[PDB]
Amino acid sequence: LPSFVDWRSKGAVNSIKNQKQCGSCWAFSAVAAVESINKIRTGQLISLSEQELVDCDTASHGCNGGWMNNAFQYIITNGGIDTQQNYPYSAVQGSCKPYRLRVVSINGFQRVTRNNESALQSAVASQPVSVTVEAAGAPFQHYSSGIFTGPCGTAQNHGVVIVGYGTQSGKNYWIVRNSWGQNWGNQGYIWMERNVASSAGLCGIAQLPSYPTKA
Repeated sequence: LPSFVDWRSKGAVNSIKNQKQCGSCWAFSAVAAVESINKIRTGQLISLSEQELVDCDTASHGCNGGWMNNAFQYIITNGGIDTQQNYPYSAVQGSCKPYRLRVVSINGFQRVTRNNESALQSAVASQPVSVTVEAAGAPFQHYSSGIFTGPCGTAQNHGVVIVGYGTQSGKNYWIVRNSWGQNWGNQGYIWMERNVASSAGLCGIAQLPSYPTKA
């Protein structure tokens, strides 16, 4: 099991995006994970449409929230998802485009053992993983750089993606991709302490991990 993993260095992670004024974190987290597994399996990194999920996943709640697993289920049932180029992000729920295309598809999704950072590390070593984090706190929102150590709660009020992990001067960390643009955190990313005392993980990051599968 690698001691260091960073999917960004393997060309499997897209440029940072911005969800803006829409409660679509669930869609951004799910899409990022899908974009990555597609690259890992097919060799091509394609930017996919978060907007399609906001408009077409009727099991989710548009800009009022949703869940990454709902998103994976939609992509599977729909037979795929369109590109960002053909179905651009508008940050508001609109009509689900009737003639959208199914460019990238997935075969299913796996739910990682809950509240177990070791199990989560194993999953991240294979591909980026979608997770929830408590991100309403001042410490988290004003994060600029370095390894974030809290404080924060465990509410599942935000969805992000873990794109790597490692250790720096004795401190274990997770590399987390946020969807608040490049002007937030460290060029859009946040390094969060890993292997903390609480089984739920820092800010509850280990509570509900899942990732898409593609044979």
